[PDB]
Amino acid sequence: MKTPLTEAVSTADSQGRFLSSTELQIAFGRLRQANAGLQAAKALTDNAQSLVNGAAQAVYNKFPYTTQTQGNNFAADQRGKDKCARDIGYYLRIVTYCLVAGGTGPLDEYLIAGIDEINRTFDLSPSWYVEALKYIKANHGLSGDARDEANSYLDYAINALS
Amino acid sequence: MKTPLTEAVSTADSQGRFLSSTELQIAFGRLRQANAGLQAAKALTDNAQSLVNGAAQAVYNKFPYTTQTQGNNFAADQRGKDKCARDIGYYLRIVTYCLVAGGTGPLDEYLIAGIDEINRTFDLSPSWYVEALKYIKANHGLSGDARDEANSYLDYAINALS
Amino acid sequence: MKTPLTEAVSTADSQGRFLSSTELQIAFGRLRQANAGLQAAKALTDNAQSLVNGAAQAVYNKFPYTTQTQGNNFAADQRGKDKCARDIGYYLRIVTYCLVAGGTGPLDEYLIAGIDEINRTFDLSPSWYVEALKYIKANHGLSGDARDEANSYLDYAINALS
Amino acid sequence: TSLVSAQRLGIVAVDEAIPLELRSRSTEEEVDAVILAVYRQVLGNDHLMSQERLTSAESLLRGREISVRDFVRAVALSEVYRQKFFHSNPQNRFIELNYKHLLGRAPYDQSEIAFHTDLYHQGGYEAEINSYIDSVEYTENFGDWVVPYFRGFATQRNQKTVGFSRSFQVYRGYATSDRSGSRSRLTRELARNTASPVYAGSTAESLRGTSAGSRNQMYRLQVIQGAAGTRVRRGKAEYLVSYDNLSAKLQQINRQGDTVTMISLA
Amino acid sequence: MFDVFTRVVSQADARGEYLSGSQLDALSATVAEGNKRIDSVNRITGNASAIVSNAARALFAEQPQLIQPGGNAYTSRRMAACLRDMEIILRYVTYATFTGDASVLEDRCLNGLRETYVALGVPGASVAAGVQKMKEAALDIVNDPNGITRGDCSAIVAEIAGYFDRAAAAVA
Amino acid sequence: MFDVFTRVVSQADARGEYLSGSQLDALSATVAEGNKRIDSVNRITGNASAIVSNAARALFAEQPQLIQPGGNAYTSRRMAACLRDMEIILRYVTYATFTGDASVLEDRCLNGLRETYVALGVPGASVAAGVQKMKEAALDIVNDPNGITRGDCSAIVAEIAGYFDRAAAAVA
Amino acid sequence: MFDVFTRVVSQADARGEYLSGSQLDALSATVAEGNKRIDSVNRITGNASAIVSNAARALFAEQPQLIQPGGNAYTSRRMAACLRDMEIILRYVTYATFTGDASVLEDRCLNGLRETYVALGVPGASVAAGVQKMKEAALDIVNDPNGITRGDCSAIVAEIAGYFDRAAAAVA
Amino acid sequence: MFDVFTRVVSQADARGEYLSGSQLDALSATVAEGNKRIDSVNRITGNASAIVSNAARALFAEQPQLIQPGGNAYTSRRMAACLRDMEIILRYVTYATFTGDASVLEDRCLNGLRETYVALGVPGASVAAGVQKMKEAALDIVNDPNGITRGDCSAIVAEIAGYFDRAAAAVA
Amino acid sequence: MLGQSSLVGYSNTQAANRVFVYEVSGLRQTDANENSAHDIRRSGSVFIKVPYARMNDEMRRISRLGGTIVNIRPY
Ligand SMILES: *[C@@H](C)[C@H]1/C(=C/c2[nH]c(/C=C3N=C(/C=C4\NC(=O)C(CC)=C4C)C(C)=C\3CCC(=O)O)c(CCC(=O)O)c2C)NC(=O)[C@@H]1C
Ligand SMILES: *[C@@H](C)[C@H]1/C(=C/c2[nH]c(/C=C3N=C(/C=C4\NC(=O)C(CC)=C4C)C(C)=C\3CCC(=O)O)c(CCC(=O)O)c2C)NC(=O)[C@@H]1C
Ligand SMILES: *[C@@H](C)[C@H]1/C(=C/c2[nH]c(/C=C3N=C(/C=C4\NC(=O)C(CC)=C4C)C(C)=C\3CCC(=O)O)c(CCC(=O)O)c2C)NC(=O)[C@@H]1C
Ligand SMILES: *[C@H](C)[C@H]1/C(=C/c2[nH]c(/C=C3N=C(/C=C4\NC(=O)C(CC)=C4C)C(C)=C\3CCC(=O)O)c(CCC(=O)O)c2C)NC(=O)[C@@H]1C
Ligand SMILES: *[C@H](C)[C@H]1/C(=C/c2[nH]c(/C=C3N=C(/C=C4\NC(=O)C(CC)=C4C)C(C)=C\3CCC(=O)O)c(CCC(=O)O)c2C)NC(=O)[C@@H]1C
Ligand SMILES: *[C@H](C)[C@H]1/C(=C/c2[nH]c(/C=C3N=C(/C=C4\NC(=O)C(CC)=C4C)C(C)=C\3CCC(=O)O)c(CCC(=O)O)c2C)NC(=O)[C@@H]1C
Ligand SMILES: *[C@H](C)[C@H]1/C(=C/c2[nH]c(/C=C3N=C(/C=C4\NC(=O)C(CC)=C4C)C(C)=C\3CCC(=O)O)c(CCC(=O)O)c2C)NC(=O)[C@@H]1C
Ligand SMILES: *[C@H](C)[C@H]1/C(=C/c2[nH]c(/C=C3N=C(/C=C4\NC(=O)C(CC)=C4C)C(C)=C\3CCC(=O)O)c(CCC(=O)O)c2C)NC(=O)[C@@H]1C
Ligand SMILES: *[C@H](C)[C@H]1/C(=C/c2[nH]c(/C=C3N=C(/C=C4\NC(=O)C(CC)=C4C)C(C)=C\3CCC(=O)O)c(CCC(=O)O)c2C)NC(=O)[C@@H]1C
Ligand SMILES: *[C@H](C)[C@H]1/C(=C/c2[nH]c(/C=C3N=C(/C=C4\NC(=O)C(CC)=C4C)C(C)=C\3CCC(=O)O)c(CCC(=O)O)c2C)NC(=O)[C@@H]1C
Ligand SMILES: *[C@H](C)[C@H]1/C(=C/c2[nH]c(/C=C3N=C(/C=C4\NC(=O)C(CC)=C4C)C(C)=C\3CCC(=O)O)c(CCC(=O)O)c2C)NC(=O)[C@@H]1C
Repeated sequence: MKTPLTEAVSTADSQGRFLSSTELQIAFGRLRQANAGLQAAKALTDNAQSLVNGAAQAVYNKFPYTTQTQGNNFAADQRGKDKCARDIGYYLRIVTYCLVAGGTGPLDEYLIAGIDEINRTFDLSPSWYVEALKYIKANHGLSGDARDEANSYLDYAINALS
Repeated sequence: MKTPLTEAVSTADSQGRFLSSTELQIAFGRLRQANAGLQAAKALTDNAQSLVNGAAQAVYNKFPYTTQTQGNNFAADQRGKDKCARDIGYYLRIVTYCLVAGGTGPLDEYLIAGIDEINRTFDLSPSWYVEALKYIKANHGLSGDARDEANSYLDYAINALS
Repeated sequence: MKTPLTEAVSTADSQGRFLSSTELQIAFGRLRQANAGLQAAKALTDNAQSLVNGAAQAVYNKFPYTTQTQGNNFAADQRGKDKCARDIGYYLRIVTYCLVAGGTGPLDEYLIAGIDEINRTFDLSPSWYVEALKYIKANHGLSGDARDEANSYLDYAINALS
Repeated sequence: TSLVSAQRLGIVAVDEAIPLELRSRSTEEEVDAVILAVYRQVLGNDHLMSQERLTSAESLLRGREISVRDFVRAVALSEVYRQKFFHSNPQNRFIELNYKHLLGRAPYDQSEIAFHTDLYHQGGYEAEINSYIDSVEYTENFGDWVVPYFRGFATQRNQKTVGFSRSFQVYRGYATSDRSGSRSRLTRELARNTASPVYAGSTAESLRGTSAGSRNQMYRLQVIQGAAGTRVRRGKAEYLVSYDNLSAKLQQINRQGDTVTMISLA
Repeated sequence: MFDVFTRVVSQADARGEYLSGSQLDALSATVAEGNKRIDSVNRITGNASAIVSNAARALFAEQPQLIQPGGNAYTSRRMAACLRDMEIILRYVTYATFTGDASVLEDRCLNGLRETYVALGVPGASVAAGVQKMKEAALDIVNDPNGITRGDCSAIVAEIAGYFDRAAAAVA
Repeated sequence: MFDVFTRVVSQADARGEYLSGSQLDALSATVAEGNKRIDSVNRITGNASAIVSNAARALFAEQPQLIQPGGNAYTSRRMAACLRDMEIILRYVTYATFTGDASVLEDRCLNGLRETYVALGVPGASVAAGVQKMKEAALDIVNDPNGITRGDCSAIVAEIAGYFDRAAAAVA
Repeated sequence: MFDVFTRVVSQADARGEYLSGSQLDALSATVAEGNKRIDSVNRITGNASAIVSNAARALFAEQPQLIQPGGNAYTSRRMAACLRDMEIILRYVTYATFTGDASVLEDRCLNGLRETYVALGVPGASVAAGVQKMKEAALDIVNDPNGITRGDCSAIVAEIAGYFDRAAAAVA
Repeated sequence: MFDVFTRVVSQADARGEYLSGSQLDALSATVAEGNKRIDSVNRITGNASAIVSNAARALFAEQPQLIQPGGNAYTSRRMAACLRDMEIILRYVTYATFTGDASVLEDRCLNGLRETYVALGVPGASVAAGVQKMKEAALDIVNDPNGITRGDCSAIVAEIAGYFDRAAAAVA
Repeated sequence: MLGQSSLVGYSNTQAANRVFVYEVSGLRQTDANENSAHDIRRSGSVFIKVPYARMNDEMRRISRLGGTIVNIRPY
């Protein structure tokens, strides 16, 4: 997990040292960020269903072929649309987890690790998920710290996919 | 030196990763602590001579045999007192360096690493320097975050010594 | 556990070879040294109590502050004096063990390894034990190969503490 | 070992493994194979995700900037190695994982546990890890260019016999890995300078006939017993019981206060 | 390891659920408690050597057979290992206090400690007595009122006491 | 590991006897069968990705509990590890087909696999179901008469099915 | 490694003097610009893939000889190495921006790069041009006034430009 | 390991007392037979190859199923390994003779050898018979009166026989 | 000439953040490396990049193996 508290304790334990002022400053930055991250998580949670449906519709709009051509990897039928909505919901939910934890650790452990094999084996285009993340970033309606942190997680996922 | 920024960069470089929100939070904590650290360093260096003289006198009073019995490792003569005052000034200066840097890195680099075999080699007891650092803790007159950070570095030196 | 016989076998086994004439000469040297070592150990054992009390008194004389300063690490009370006498007795007994064994192995296993941590965490000065060992050197009354081997062990302990 | 013991112990692939040496002027596929072998053996045969790969370290290996030993050190010091072997493991389990990954053997003595524990406490994870890679054992066995490989199943010079037996406690098979926090199986064996019977591959199974129960499954219960009944004749005991009497054996072992060290299917 | 946040995150992911309102409010309450947590970590860290040395001295005072020849804390190397074990337990207690979760303490320090001790003959009950001595020494240090902003640290003190109890219970 | 020749060689060496006439004729019969064995290996290799992907899709459709949150194929890392297990099992089945002997499966692919799955909590019955799906797909691919010389490949298909069943029974 | 604080700490320790008032005021001014520095680091990190890919595509648009067969960027492995190197240079530039000091970029990425690239047959001029394109993309992205608090970021942009210059001059 | 002196030393240190007069005179007695101990070590070493080879020949003559095809001493690899195990046991017996203590033989060689042989399928009883043959030869060699100073070596012969007995008991 | 990023480790200290190039010659079969599983491939000038914190170990290794340190260059 890539979160400030776990990172600080991991660095100290690897050095076998007690927690010094460096780790205390790490905790202070975590405390300064945590409330904004938490209400961003709640804002994303309360608006989660509409955000996921809108992101799915944006992906379908930018890549219309995903809704017409047959194939297990596309969303032409309701099964594919449900899979697509579930994937975007996964992205949004682990993004909220990142906001709660204060780092990219949820994205790394739950979604990022091995995602290339996933998109290659089931021939899913990562550009679809990039478009979904861009919609979420453009429509989460956050401000200040909360917006910056949520956008950092969304762009982290975007950069991982590209 | 061990600092929040350099440790954040070093652990991000270990994974070949860009700086995510965790490292930004570490930098935010460093920013919160930095002004207090700089003001503490300024306050410590303003009466650094008085602090060093008082610490040396405190060691002499706590350990009178150091100013009386002959020996290379004792301060009976003027040479020993000059060496002792130079050692205390070293401790205080590196503590101010730690306050500026934001971590115990200057202490580890310049003072802590190898101090035990210096003290054993030159037959200098760590308890003398513990008394000096306790005087510096008791007489710097700092308050708030300045005080807490400076005391954390001084206590770090004491714990390494004892 | 460095003794001539164990080291000879350790070297031969690390090279996976049978004991050759080199190891036979190692055993011959051990045989030449062993009787003198045994009389040295017996002479130290019979005179152990006077040596320990005299060494403790010499340490108290050279460092008088140990007998009036209050503290757990000093001998201003009977508890501290008992601890001091016990430590000097440990030194003398392990030196006799080294004389019996023919090497510094007892000192390395039982006393030397970890003594720095002990002297630091319980703020014991290694100079006290150096003076006790110096008294034991000056008052064991050994001659010839007994003296030389016992002095080698006592100087080994002294060099370990300095 | 030879085939006849190798199939029984399930160590045929280890015996036929050939050491991999990065020679000078190696091609791209050779560097690829060396990197794959290092990831397989140093990370204890985990499915390594592409996001966990050391891209810069393997670039330096590719451009011949560093040696195989240096790349092994970089993987061992990496946060991936720390995450899956150090941060969620006890120290004794961690150092036996280090012995398996870096030297290809099981710990020989409890003093080797005392070493790398004091070494950790003084100099951190990096010094503790560098102890293995800079050791004489690593140098004489692997040098700067041979990928480390498991050596516990073969007779080594300056080796204790117990290592071979203890090897089967750290190598659980070819299709195994060191992925799952776990406690060392060698703690009591190392502390008391003992050996445990090898139950590896097909060695653990025992004859059943009509004595096994309804589902024809026997279980071996290795326990440590003392007098709490009848006369105990050995401190170590082995009980072969069917599945249907397994609970009964556990409870009667429990009410006599005997400690179960291992339970396996036989 | 987990911290106070990642524990809730992992449970929620294992359910496929977003953090509820109540969970977010619980984490926000933990965040508002953060400064006192940092103060307690700093105070135990700043007195770590004194805590370990005084507790060890008291333990050897009331259990003389530990330092008696043949005892488990006899010989320099054993005594140094004993002081190291005390310091290790204190360090992982501070780590658990910092993270707000006991996973680092459980995984690195307590997992397999009891069996190691039993295997080696280190008296786990005596280790528990030493841990309890460090417990009250550190709880007096954390609860010391002068030179700090005044306030109620009872919850943090209870959490630190719980970590020290989990360690004590684990070694025995 | 053994191939079809070294298996009888090792048996004969344990007996300390030469290969009899019947064993040499059986080996000659295996050699005359060799071309279709190479076709079966080639056909499985050329369609390995499709076999793995389709079998995984069928397994996760039949057992949606695997891919729902908290399931053992949930999260990208666990899902990718599952896909790798499928590919690895298929690859070792091709190895067994190529060598004509199953020892490569026991020596490497199934050596401690059930222990690994139990330790990690991977459902072995689900792995066996996925292996059965790969078996049916690969047998269909091997038996395809288009674009190949016509002939009877029933013995090699039975042998490949045996390798697949043995892999499934190792984890079931 | 050095950051903006530890650099002046190292000069002062070498001279054996306390930091003067001017040095502390300069560090305070650095602290006052910390929010802008974090914003610049975040913006480059959030657009790293886009910066590297757009710069690489532009670098192959002009100078076509890199991607023609026989060129240094030809074959998939060498193209992947080129892309990797551009991303690595950008990552260390972000590290230098974060620390406020160029030590990380010089010691870990730049020093010895011109010799490695010469001994590999990598064109230093072309990779320097790619670094310039990454510079221009990153500086445009940092100097984007939309969605951020308005202010003067000229100093941090100049520092970033200096880091990009360092990597372009050191690689050519 | 331990030698004859360090064993008494470790026991005395655990008891925390100086070696008594009786123990010191016992060690004086031990160094009085030091020359014969060196002679016995040298005599076994000088004929180690003959001891191992003759004992192996006698063992394979009395137990033909070992060298029979399929036997555990059959094939040159297994045979070489068997001869190596005999030489290793003889070498560690000489080590124990040299040190005057069995710690090297037990700790390094004998511990785990029964389990190792059981796991390998090496017949422990057969190894014990071979070790007994090496014992008989080596005791003849140590007791050879030609070319040596006259004396009573009954104690060292009994000690060497005890080490050989430990080896034979350990393997079976 | 690269490597510094991975050779220096994670001490973070300025003292460990130095690597040096050792030129070694004359690595032959000695009694010290009789049981070496691997074989020596070159006895001419080989270049080994050593971080500061391991300079004590490597030269000892070199000195143990009969290698002649002819030059050491700052990286
Ligand atoms: C040049 C870099 C551009 C610019 C920057 C700018 N930013 C601020 C102020 C803030 N920016 C942040 C940043 C973050 N908050 C978060 O939670 C995250 C993720 C961890 C980040 C990156 C913060 C905390 C502040 C302060 C509060 C605020 O929102 O204002 C300023 C204002 C002055 C200052 O330095 O504080 C400026 C100037 N402005 C531009 O016009 C450039 C394009
Ligand atoms: C069951 C497996 C199917 C089947 C197979 C089959 N194949 C042949 C004949 C040949 N196949 C090959 C193979 C290859 N040639 C190559 O160059 C490559 C790539 C390296 C391959 C895989 C060869 C050499 C032959 C012989 C030439 C020929 O085409 O006849 C047979 C015929 C009998 C034989 O043993 O040769 C058969 C039976 N036939 C089916 O009907 C199954 C669907
Ligand atoms: C029983 C073991 C047999 C036996 C032994 C025996 N040896 C001696 C005397 C000595 N043997 C040696 C040994 C060596 N000298 C060397 O230089 C070498 C090579 C390195 C060796 C092995 C020595 C030095 C002595 C002492 C001098 C001497 O030559 O006598 C004795 C005599 C008593 C004693 O302990 O010294 C004995 C009894 N003798 C037998 O009858 C057994 C067959
Ligand atoms: C939606 C943007 C597009 C789309 C989606 C689609 N996805 C799949 C299949 C899978 N999606 C995943 C992804 C994840 N699983 C996880 O556990 C996580 C991490 C928490 C992620 C991101 C996986 C693993 C699969 C395959 C297994 C499964 O079926 O769940 C499909 C079906 C593919 C198939 O062959 O069955 C589809 C349709 N399709 C579109 O057209 C959209 C543009
Ligand atoms: C004063 C508290 C007591 C005292 C002092 C004393 N110190 C020395 C000599 C040395 N002091 C150091 C320490 C350092 N040098 C460094 O570079 C740093 C880190 C930046 C430190 C802390 C060293 C290395 C020495 C030895 C070499 C030198 O002399 O410079 C002496 C002289 C002892 C001798 O044998 O010459 C003395 C007297 N002694 C007292 O009695 C005071 C109570
Ligand atoms: C609880 C066990 C005790 C206690 C604590 C307490 N602290 C605060 C507030 C603060 N404490 C800090 C801490 C630090 N500042 C630094 O620079 C460092 C070193 C790097 C540390 C450890 C800070 C930043 C604050 C906030 C500002 C302030 O001082 O007020 C409080 C107040 C409530 C709050 O959570 O902020 C309390 C209660 N008080 C006691 O009485 C206990 C003994
Ligand atoms: C006497 C020269 C001076 C002195 C002594 C003193 N020592 C202690 C405490 C300890 N001494 C040891 C040393 C050893 N323990 C061993 O097992 C061995 C190896 C076999 C040695 C050398 C240890 C470990 C301690 C601490 C634990 C214990 O109390 O036994 C003290 C008391 C310190 C305390 O805090 O209790 C004292 C007083 N004091 C003087 O003033 C003399 C000059
Ligand atoms: C997929 C059908 C099912 C599934 C699989 C799954 N497996 C693992 C982990 C491992 N798989 C292996 C297997 C092998 N590794 C090899 O080298 C060999 C060849 C000889 C084999 C057969 C191993 C050793 C592991 C250990 C961990 C590792 O990363 O390598 C996992 C991961 C579990 C986890 O991450 O905790 C999974 C998910 N899971 C299902 O639900 C499917 C039924
Ligand atoms: C892209 C803009 C240009 C280009 C690049 C290119 N580079 C290489 C090879 C290497 N690059 C490096 C550099 C690094 N590796 C690291 O880990 C780091 C950080 C410490 C750096 C700076 C190295 C070491 C190599 C060699 C190893 C490897 O090849 O991966 C290549 C490949 C050269 C070859 O294959 O022979 C290429 C293509 N090429 C261009 O044409 C662009 C101008
Ligand atoms: C002191 C209060 C008591 C005591 C302690 C003691 N412990 C050991 C040995 C070990 N302790 C540990 C535990 C850890 N090591 C680690 O690195 C970690 C953190 C990750 C832990 C929790 C281990 C693993 C050992 C064994 C290895 C070693 O020897 O260091 C000893 C030594 C036992 C021996 O030498 O045989 C001792 C003395 N002993 C007492 O009597 C006190 C009650
Ligand atoms: C010969 C009298 C009998 C016999 C022997 C035999 N042993 C093995 C294999 C091994 N022997 C050992 C033993 C040791 N290795 C060491 O390093 C030490 C000293 C510390 C000892 C005592 C080990 C560990 C093995 C296994 C590893 C290896 O073979 O290198 C074999 C080979 C078994 C096989 O199947 O390969 C044999 C044949 N066999 C007999 O039948 C004789 C009665």
